[PDB]
Amino acid sequence: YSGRDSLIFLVDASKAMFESQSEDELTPFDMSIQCIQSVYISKIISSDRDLLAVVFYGTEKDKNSVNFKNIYVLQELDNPGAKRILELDQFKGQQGQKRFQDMMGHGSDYSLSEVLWVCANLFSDVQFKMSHKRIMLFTNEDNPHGNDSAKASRARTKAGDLRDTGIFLDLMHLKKPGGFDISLFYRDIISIAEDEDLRVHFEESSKLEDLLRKVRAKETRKRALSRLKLKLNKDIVISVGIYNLVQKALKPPPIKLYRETNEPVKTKTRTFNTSTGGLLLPSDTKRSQIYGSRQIILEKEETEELKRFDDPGLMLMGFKPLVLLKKHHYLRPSLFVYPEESLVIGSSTLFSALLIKCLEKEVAALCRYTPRRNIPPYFVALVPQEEELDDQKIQVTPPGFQLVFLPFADDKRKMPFTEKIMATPEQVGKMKAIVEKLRFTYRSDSFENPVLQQHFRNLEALALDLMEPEQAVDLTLPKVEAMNKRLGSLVDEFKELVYPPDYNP
Amino acid sequence: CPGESLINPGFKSKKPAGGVDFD
Amino acid sequence: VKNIILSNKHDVVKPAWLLECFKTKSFVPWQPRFMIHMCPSTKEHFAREYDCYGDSYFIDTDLNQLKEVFSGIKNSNEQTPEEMASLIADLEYRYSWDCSPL
Amino acid sequence: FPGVAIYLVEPRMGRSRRAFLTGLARSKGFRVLDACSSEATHVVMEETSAEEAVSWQERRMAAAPPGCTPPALLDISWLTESLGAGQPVPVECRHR
Amino acid sequence: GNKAAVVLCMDVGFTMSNSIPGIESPFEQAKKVITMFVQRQVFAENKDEIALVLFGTDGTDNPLSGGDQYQNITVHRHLMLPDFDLLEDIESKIQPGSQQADFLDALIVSMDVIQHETIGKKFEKRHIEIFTDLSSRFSKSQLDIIIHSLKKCDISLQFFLPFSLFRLGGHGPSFPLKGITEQQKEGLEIVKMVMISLEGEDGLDEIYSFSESLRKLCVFKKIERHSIHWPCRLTIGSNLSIRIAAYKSILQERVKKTWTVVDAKTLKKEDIQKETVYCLNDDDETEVLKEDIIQGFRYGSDIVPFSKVDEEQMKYKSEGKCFSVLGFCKSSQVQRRFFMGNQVLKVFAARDDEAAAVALSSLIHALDDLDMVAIVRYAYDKRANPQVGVAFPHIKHNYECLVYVQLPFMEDLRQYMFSSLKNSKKYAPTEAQLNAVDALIDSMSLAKKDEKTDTLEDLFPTTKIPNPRFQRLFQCLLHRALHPREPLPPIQQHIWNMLNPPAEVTTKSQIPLSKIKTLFPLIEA
DNA sequence: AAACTATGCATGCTCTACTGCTTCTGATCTAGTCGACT
DNA sequence: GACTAGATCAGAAGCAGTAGAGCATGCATAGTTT
Repeated sequence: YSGRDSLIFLVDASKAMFESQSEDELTPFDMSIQCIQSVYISKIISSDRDLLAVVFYGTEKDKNSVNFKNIYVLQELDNPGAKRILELDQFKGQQGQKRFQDMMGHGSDYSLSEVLWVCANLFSDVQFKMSHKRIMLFTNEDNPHGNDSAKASRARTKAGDLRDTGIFLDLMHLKKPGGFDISLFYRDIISIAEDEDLRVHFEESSKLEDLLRKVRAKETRKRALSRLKLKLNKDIVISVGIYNLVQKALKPPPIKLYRETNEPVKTKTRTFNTSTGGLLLPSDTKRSQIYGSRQIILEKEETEELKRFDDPGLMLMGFKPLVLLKKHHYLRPSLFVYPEESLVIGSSTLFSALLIKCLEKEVAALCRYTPRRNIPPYFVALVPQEEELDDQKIQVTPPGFQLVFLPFADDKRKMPFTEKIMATPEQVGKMKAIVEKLRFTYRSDSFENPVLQQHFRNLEALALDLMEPEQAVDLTLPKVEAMNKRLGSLVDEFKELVYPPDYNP
Repeated sequence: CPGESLINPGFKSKKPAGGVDFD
Repeated sequence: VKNIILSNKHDVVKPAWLLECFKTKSFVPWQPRFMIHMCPSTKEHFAREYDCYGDSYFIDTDLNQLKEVFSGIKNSNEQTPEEMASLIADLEYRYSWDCSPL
Repeated sequence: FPGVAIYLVEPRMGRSRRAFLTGLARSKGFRVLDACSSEATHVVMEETSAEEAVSWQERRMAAAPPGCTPPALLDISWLTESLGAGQPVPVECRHR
Repeated sequence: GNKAAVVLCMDVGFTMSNSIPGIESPFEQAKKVITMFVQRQVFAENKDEIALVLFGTDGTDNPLSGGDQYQNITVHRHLMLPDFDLLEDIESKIQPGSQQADFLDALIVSMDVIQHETIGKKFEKRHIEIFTDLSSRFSKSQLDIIIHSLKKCDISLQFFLPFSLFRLGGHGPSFPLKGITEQQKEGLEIVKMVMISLEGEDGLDEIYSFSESLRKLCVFKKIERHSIHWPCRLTIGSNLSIRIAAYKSILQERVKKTWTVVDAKTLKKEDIQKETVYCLNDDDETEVLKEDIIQGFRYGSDIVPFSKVDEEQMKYKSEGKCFSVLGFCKSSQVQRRFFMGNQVLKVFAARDDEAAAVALSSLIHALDDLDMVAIVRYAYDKRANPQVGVAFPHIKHNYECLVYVQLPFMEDLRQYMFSSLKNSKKYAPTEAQLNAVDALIDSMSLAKKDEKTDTLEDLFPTTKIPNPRFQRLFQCLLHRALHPREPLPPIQQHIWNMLNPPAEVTTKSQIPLSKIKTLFPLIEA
């Protein structure tokens, strides 16, 4: 996946879209606006490098690069921002609905071929490389050109041309009084038609709920941290890329702005002699270390040379049984090693053979790791990983090697001496009962970082000028109420068995 | 490809964090 | 605005103050009506000149000004029907308000 | 050395740097004028090209009296050398 | 605070200079070990007293010189902070002698020095290390009082010998058998009995060798200080609570001393100044005071201001120092590959607390029996960001505790898709390739199945090896200090040897590697 | 015996360099159209 | 010839992640004073 993502929102502006069947139900136009705003927010948080556009068709006024009638391009393909979100929200309310009607109009003839043509023109106007070209059609009508067949053929031809070009189109059908029949006219326009999505739809599209589900997490495309070299011998060599399947999430770095005008300010640093008052360079400086009364002076190049043992890469040392790899011997997050094949040919077969043989023998490959030049070597273990996929053939664990850092002697610390005190069988049984009561299934993505979520919510409130920032419920709390209600009298019995009455913990 | 994230093509959809759900 | 209010180091003023200043083309003194927040220095300054509510001690009050003053004070339920009626009667008697028709 | 006058170009080397250089020169016994004047004889440049130097010279001459001696265009290296040696170092081609 | 005193007894006898061809004499190995110890104790900037006593020299200088006793023993350096002078004495101005000295007499002198110099300052850890080859005549008359005084004075004793109970630190046999002498055997028996009497069947673990000591950090085993304890309360609900103390079992070690930038000529820090300035994005380069800068954040195509006070007011807040057990999950559901953080915590019961110890032991035993781990919430203090981690039991005959390791959040997981290798047809290895890989794996095995106990013994344990960067830095600093004008020396041979596997695997992995090379076509592209 | 002060440590924050990967941009080679010439 | 187009390949900016340095600050524990 190389390039950017392009999304164009097509919101129909017919009379039927501006009417609500039942009370306490937002009109389809407002629902589309909210969905667009949610998508904009999700794109801003996850990846702001993508391009989003908003185009309205069926309006009285027209604004297009070709001067097509009855089409308005509210926002051209550009990176999302708070200004576009506010502009969309301006039409959110009923007063916003009136403003949209006054400044845009509604209830005019339109051609699907025309909107597809303007969308294609917008796509062709992007100078950046687009990995995905997508269009979303928000419309509750299923038979727009029911009074004319030539327009239907023109729309079919335009949709076919867009499909051939590589444009991927979706129809976000909304609620209709009578019902939505995709099989009537839109079946031949959607890029992919599902067999299930054939019956008449009397409710909202399921995609709308997914779109409205805001996601707050940065999405990073696949990228190799380093294309290192694995050397089984001074002559045998292969190339392997290193990836970080797990990486700590940090909030975006702050930026300095000028209070008076709120503009970026450049930060610079300089070094000069207090006597000569002239600029100095790193090559005109020495590093000093004072131990007691003695002073030791070394050049910067010498200090860099201090931590130089071997060239960057991985050097094989041997194979060790997996039983000898302690679970508690953890120092840094593990990495993933996968064959590259873009540098040396024939490495993939060797990697596969090594993986299968290590899995059969249950042996991890011990190696010396030097991620970069002038970096002290470390001892790492590569444990083979078996490609694991859950139901419906979705991968959950890729095949390769898991690189785990083995702590050195210095990294280990000695604990204070303690006297063992065995627990009686009754107390162990009570604890077993408590644990069984508090049983729960764990998954890798069952918790959210409260700090990052709160920061994102605060930034959203600041940018959109919202009244207050919606408090983010944190799942990291132990919800003591439910645990107490579930345990019952087990805690009291355990305290009586273990804790003496005159303890007061 | 069921489960693909509509917002972010090429990224699998991720279920909302359910926290601790006792059995 | 809420964050600025919480940090008691600045004064929050309604836009109406600036509009009135433009209307008269002059610097108009502050009033509690225009002030959404009051810094401790400004709060002390207003305490001496102005009542805790949006009412003044020196400059008299008019119909509109008294209406705004009454708007600022929110209804409270520390009174009782019987004691409230007794207080109203005492107030009318003290200032000779027995000539009212109602 | 009251006879010799030295001036600095504020809008091309910052404010803190200019203040530090002025303080160092004053401590060294060199008089630095806060505001540009005809009495200035030496002007120090910093990270600038010849075209901008001649533009600055033209701008200065545009508001200077005739029959005078515009200060010679001189670089920061000279000032650093003079401060290090404690006395005005002779000017050579590089500074000019 | 905390302080310790160490006495290093070094043999200087003629036998110490003996060296078999192709091997380094024991004198060089002892000098290297003592130099490493002194470098660690001096460059670490720790308040520790070090004294050096040389026995076997031509001269005699010690307090016990009233009569003709304890001859050929010199107290080279008394109990004082280790300065560079000790390093110079160790390196250059110390040469082997020719007159033998009694090991027992040297131990007597060392013990007397420890007793006499332990009057001014207070020491809570007294250690004596004896470096000798056990090739000199000795008398056992004073042995009984030696043991009595060692037991009474609470003095730790360590021994270093050229051989254990060829390359330095090669993870292989040293001093091949059938070379030890009868006198060496007798001395070994005496030291073994002394160590057994002192440590009580553990003394055999305190008799190391120079080759092993160079790569085992054994010299500082009794000197290193225990880390502080983090107290907290493990709460399962709103009522149950167990007082616990957490220590940092594993944490990456980094040099604390930081390089200081100084002027090239005067070699002084005062003549260097680093200044930070801010300017607008304009050619004029307008200057702005540090107090006219506001923090802000990028929201995509625009930047929204976010004042520091506003951020502090609106930042997530939680109660500090919380250790709550969110729940219990099967150990299989938690995998090592998802482990996060840069530290591992060991949680024990509160010290001198019987009820807390019993409760923690019961919890650990229940978790072990049920094969479960505890998903818990951990926060060092108010400022520390809350973390979700996994605590699992760790039961050993010596002690039992919990091991806590941080777990990843839903935002810290990367979803990368990798092409399958099992079903791939373009990279399907042949049977011969698999056989060659199997042979290579078998030949390069680093673990041996000892049939005496039917146990796996590790021939190349990388966890016990010290970090070579610290030793390299100390060596280079010492070389620069002793020789102010000279290029830095190369990496020590023993450092390379300890970072390489035993020669047995290298020799046994030649034919398999050749078969792999000939059966696998590899070419750069 | 209790209150105040001292050191000591840990963790999160900020900056500056360093290296490696990905995407955008500027310099360099040819098809077509008009024109010049013999 | 001339030019403008078109394509096409080599260098620079941005990003991500790591290490090394210096500090905020609060939570614990050892020492001194009333």
